[PDB]
Amino acid sequence: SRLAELYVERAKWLWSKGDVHQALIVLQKGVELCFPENETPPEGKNMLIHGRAMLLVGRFMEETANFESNAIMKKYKDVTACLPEWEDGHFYLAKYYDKLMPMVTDNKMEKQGDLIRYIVLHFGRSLQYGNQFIYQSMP
Amino acid sequence: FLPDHPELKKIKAVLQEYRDLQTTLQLSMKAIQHENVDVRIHALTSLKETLYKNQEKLIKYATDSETVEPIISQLVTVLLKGCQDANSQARLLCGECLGELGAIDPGRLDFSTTETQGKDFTFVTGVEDSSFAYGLLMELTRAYLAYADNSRAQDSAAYAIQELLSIYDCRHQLWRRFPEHVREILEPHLNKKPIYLSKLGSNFAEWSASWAGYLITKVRHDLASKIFTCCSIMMKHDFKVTIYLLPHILVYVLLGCNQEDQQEVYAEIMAVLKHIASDLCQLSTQTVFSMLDHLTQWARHKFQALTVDYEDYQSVTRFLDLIPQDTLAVASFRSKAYTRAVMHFESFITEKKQNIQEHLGFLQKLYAAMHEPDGVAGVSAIRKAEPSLKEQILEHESLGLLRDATACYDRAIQLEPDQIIHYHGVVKSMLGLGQLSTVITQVNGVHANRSEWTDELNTYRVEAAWKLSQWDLVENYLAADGKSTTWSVRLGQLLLSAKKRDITAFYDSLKLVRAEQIVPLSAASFERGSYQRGYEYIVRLHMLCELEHSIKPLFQDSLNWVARLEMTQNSYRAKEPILALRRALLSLNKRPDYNEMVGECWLQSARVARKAGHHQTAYNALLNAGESRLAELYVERAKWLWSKGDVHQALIVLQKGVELCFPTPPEGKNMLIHGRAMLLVGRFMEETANFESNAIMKKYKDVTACLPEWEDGHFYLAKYYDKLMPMVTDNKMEKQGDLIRYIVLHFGRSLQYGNQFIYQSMPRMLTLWLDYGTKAYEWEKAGRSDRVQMRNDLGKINKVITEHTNYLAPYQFLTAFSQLISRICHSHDEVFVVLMEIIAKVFLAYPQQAMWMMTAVSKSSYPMRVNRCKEILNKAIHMKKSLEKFVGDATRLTDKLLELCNKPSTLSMSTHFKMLKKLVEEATFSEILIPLQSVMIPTLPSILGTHANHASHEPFPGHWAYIAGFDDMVEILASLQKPKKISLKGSDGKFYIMMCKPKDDLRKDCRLMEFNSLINKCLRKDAESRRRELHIRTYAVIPLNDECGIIEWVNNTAGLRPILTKLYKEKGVYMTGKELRQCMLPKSAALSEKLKVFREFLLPRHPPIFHEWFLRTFPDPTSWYSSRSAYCRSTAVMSMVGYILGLGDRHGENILFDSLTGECVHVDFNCLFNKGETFEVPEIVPFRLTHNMVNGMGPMGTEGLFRRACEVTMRLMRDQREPLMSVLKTFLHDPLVEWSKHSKAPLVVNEKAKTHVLDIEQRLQGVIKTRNRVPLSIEGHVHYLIQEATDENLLCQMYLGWTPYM
Amino acid sequence: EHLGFLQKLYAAMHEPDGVAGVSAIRKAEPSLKEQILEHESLGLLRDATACYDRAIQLEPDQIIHYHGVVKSMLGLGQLSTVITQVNGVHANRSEWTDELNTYRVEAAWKLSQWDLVENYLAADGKSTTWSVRLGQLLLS
Ligand SMILES: Nc1ncnc2c1ncn2[C@@H]1O[C@H](COP(=O)(O)OP(=O)(O)OP(O)(O)=S)[C@@H](O)[C@H]1O
Repeated sequence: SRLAELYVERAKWLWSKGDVHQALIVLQKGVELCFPENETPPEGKNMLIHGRAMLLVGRFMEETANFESNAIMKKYKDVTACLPEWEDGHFYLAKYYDKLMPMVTDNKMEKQGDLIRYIVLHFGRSLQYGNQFIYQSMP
Repeated sequence: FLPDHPELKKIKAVLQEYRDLQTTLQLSMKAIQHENVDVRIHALTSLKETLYKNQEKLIKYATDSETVEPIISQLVTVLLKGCQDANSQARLLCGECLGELGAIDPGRLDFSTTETQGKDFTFVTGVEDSSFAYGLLMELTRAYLAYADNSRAQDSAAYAIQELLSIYDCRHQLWRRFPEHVREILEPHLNKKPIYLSKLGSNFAEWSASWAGYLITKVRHDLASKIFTCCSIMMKHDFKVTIYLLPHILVYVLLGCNQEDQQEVYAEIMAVLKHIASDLCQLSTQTVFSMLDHLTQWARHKFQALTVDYEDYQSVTRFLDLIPQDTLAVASFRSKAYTRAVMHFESFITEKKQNIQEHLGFLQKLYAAMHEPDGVAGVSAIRKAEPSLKEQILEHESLGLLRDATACYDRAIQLEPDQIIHYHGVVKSMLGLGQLSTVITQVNGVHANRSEWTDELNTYRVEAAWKLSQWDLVENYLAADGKSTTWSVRLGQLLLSAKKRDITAFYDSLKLVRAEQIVPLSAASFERGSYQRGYEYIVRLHMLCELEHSIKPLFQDSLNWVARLEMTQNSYRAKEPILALRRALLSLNKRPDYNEMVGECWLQSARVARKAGHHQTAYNALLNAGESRLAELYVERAKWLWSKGDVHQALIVLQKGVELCFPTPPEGKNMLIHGRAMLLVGRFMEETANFESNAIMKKYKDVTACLPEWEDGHFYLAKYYDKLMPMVTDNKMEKQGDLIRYIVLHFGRSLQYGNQFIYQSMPRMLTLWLDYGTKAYEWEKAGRSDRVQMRNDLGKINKVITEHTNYLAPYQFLTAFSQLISRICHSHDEVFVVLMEIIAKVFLAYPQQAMWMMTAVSKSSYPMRVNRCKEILNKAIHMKKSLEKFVGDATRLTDKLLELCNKPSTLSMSTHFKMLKKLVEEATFSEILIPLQSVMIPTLPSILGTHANHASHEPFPGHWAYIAGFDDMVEILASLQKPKKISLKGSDGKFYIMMCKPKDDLRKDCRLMEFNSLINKCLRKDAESRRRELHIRTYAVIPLNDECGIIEWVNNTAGLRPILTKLYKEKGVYMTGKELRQCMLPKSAALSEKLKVFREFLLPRHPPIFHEWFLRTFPDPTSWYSSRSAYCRSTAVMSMVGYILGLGDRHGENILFDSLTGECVHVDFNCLFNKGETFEVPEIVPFRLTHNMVNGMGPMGTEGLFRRACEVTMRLMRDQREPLMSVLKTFLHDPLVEWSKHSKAPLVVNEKAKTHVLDIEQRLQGVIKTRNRVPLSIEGHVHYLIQEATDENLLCQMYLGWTPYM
Repeated sequence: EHLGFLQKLYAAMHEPDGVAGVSAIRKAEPSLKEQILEHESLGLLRDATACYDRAIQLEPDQIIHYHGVVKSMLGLGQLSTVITQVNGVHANRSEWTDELNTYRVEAAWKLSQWDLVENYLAADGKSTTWSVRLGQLLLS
């Protein structure tokens, strides 16, 4: 595949390796493999793969000691954009939302809420998109 | 004149007119230098004998301190002057002597002092220069003189000799310039090219003769043409003369060029592109490049001036333009120019913008020539384009990861094979970690194929046979024999010779093996620091010398195989070779005990494997060897596996092994090993909540019981105790000292045995004791609980300290005791004051350490400290009448220093005050070595001897300078509160001006200096740091006054800001200081607006000149690459270490780069934890990264593989977390150091500084900390650090500071 | 005393978990062939390759011992490596050439080369050959 494809899977293998810096280098390489600046793919599966790479990047950001929450949200938005339908993009966004929700609360239940409502809507969309993350989303 | 004497009385008769083992060695070092090469060979034979005579004692001279022995340093000088002989035999004898010496760690070697490669430039414009005329005379001498002996050559030679005699008077200033002697007798006797190389030009000399006729016409000057005509007769007479003539002819061609000659120059480039004779043509192209460099030097002289010369420079530029640097790099790749080729490739990228991928394919070839540790893989990481599968296999080789993917390189060969050699590389992968079974299958596959590589595989099989130690394996070696042998295969042949029992005939074969080593040695000769690069090849030669000793035993100094391995610097690749050599030696021995020894050698290899990781490979190595089982040895193999993974699971297996080992009997080391296993269990206990800390303490007591004597067991127990004591308080504090005292007693026992690790731990333990004493004084003032009860614990601790002191060695305390003393002075005094008196006794032991302490005491009002100094002086008077007198002499020297500090182009302050000059003249003050950062550091106690290694070593060991006084007028650098620098003549007579600047504190710099180079000592120890082979510069400041700190100026120091100003001047681009003022930033600048304005101004302000600066720094293309490597050493991990501290923020003007190799320096980085950054503007990048500076370091790619390696080095520094923690605690601890910026405290502290120490621990963690919430990776952190320097916005946030457009 | 029966018992079980328990249970660590049985329970090819190499270094009297190293080559799954192992094996097994040839034939199935298939096809083995005999049917 011209797209990273199995090489993108190799970046997942790098995640299996567990070295974030190597994984980050792989993530940049994967974006490059679809294009130096790849557009979301016209093929739905290729676009979904690009979204999956964005989800992997969000996991990498969570691994990173320093990450931008807005940047993670933008990657999540891009994943949602590649497939509104795909369960994985919504599920990754829901996981990002939960981390965002603890920060939004800032240790206060009252502070959390508008963000929580957006997260709940994303969780419902993710459950509709796929049942595989749906059981976790339902709890 | 002095020579080794057969008869002692004849030497004695010479000796009385001329006027213990080390002195003999000093005579030997003079002996090693030889007036006559034949005389040197006799000396070399004597030197090899002297080393043998030294025997174990020579090893004892070699080992005594962790710091390399000075006597070894004379020996190290002997190695520099050792096997470098034009005669092969002379070099071989020197090499044999080096083998008896064995291989010093490159990190261990301290000889960076010698000027070595650096020298005043040889190049001169020529013809006007006497040396160019001397060079023509040198060309006339030797082969032209041999040509003069031939009659046909002689008529041309005589005409040239007569022309040379007409050109230059034989006399007598010219005669004084001339070597004369036999040459003077010769002087009296004297009184764009297709045709070139191809066809008639043939092997260079014919081409040169055709070129010379064109050149004489081409040169504008009649005199240059006349010189060319004289050269042309000489060029016909000698091919070597023609080559010398061609560089001069090229300079004449540069001075005047015909348009046809310019086409001929293009033709010569085409001939170089078209290019034995081809190697000579490649050498001729290199000579043409060298002539171009000489032309560039002439162009630089033209550039230095301010017309026609500029037009000539433009014509040279046009010739350079006609040449294509990328084509030259491709020719250079054929040339195997390597770093010189890389510089041409870098020039091509500079010359014309290129696709990064297009540059990358050439770069990948360049990386292979470089043999860089990153190699192709570092280039690949820089590359944005995914590697070709063959390129990826090359990248895997560049990684040299080995292990997994060795098969993958074979798999690419499986998909298609174009090279038998590529298959052979797969076969090397098949050998993997020395696997015999894989080799046997490979050998059968190799046999079915017919290839030169298949024969090489048979040679590899012979190496496997050497591992086998099998007579049948020797028969396979015989099958290899009668076929060309690789040098490793030749080593296998030497093993075959051991089976042969050839003896002296085998030794002659060994001499042939030595000759192959000599070819490596010819590769070894090079610019300074080449020896560290060639040290591994030298180690293979050292292994051959050990094999020769083994051969002598078979035919039948201490030469322990283990001792030789310890002396050698240790690297994971180096260890694997050393283990193979040790295995071979065990294999050669037929002893059953030798077979048990071979298993022990495999175990030693396993310890090397633990250093090399590759734990599965190491387990494979244990399987490959095994037998001679040791319960501790099996446990150690399990422990290395445990460290890689499942350490607790391995520990449970280790406990079962311990049960097998012990039902009793210590059994020597094995009982100590059982204690070590208990220490590993204690680490496991810390790891597991189920493991009980009190139980672990009981285990620690048991480990102490197994060996009372071992320092390590006590030290480990003390470290466990210290963690336990903090845990027992659980932040309770309050009562703590009695528990701390039990931990201190374990630390003291560990200190009494002594350890290299122990000395760092002991300083931390002493610091903890000092903190406890301060706490007790505070408690007594508080009245909290019982002041007396706290005092009683403190008194018991003081009594323990006195007992510890008797065990303690002042040399063993070394630098740490002095650093502790500035922190040590306290208002409470009393028992702490008594501890200070013990510190004073250590101060008495080294005068220089006391002198440094005195200067700090002088700056402080130190009314209590001066009284303590007076008590120390009374102790010094008790120690010697002279010791008290020396302190008075030191005080007088300090007063002279104070006058220099006041500093009321070059100013004659010494002329201005008679007393300061008189004091310098007076010998009454004790002679003082000029302060050095190295001089300040104490010589390390030897790792090999736990106790008294420091005592045998100088507590600090260096040649000691005696002040010669200072010149009456010394030029002083001018600045507000400017430091004034004057140089005292050295006992050596080298003089360095040292300048003390108001608003600069020498003591604060000294505390930074003391932390500095702790890593450098660690780097010499680290294999990776040795692979970097990069020194870390240490600033030295010795000014007693707090207000002014005086540091001798570094030679070749360049301000980064000053260099940038010079670069702007070289560009001729002009930016007004007022124009920079004209650019305006709102204090509340929009972050986007400020960055956008900054970027536009920056791009115009600083097109990068860094690459040009690097080219100026080294003339050689290879030399420039070495300077680039020095730049890679510069900043990088050292910049990262400052970033991890968070303290520095050095001004770009403050930063200094050495002129010869460019080395990064940080000056007056007062801010700690970015206190300065917090003030005013704050800069995100940990280390300033000017874009132009980054581009010059980058060459083709700004990002540095060496910089990535530096981040790994920083991770190694993180690995020594405890040493770093002790240093951080010390910086806060010293009274002279200010945690938060001594009349106030005759006997600073920052709450933020304590938080900063927690931040430093966070830096060791590598956790971002700044990011909200939040998982730390050192490699990711290094990438983040590169990103922080990279961002324009981070530059926008910074105000002033580097203030650099690029 | 029970362990010797147990090692046989573990083999009958053909269960890794039972084998792992036996290894923990034994007072003395398994070595050589006993270590090799432990390696099969461990399931790690690199350890197995080392174990096979160590066993070969002590002695090389077993075609099966060579076969276990070949199994490690199968774990490597590199066609060039598998061929290299096969060539070495054919010379080494003068008594039983091609005993691991069927293993090589499975490698040939991995090779997916008809000519590679032909060399295996030329070889004749009185064995079921497991999947590889099916591969021989695949070969035409
Ligand atoms: N080897 C050296 N030669 C000359 N000046 C030096 C050297 N090392 C440090 N300096 C400092 O250079 C200063 C002269 O001004 P610059 O070269 O612009 O640097 P600076 O920023 O003032 O340097 P500091 O004082 O070290 S922050 C003096 O204040 C010196 O302290």
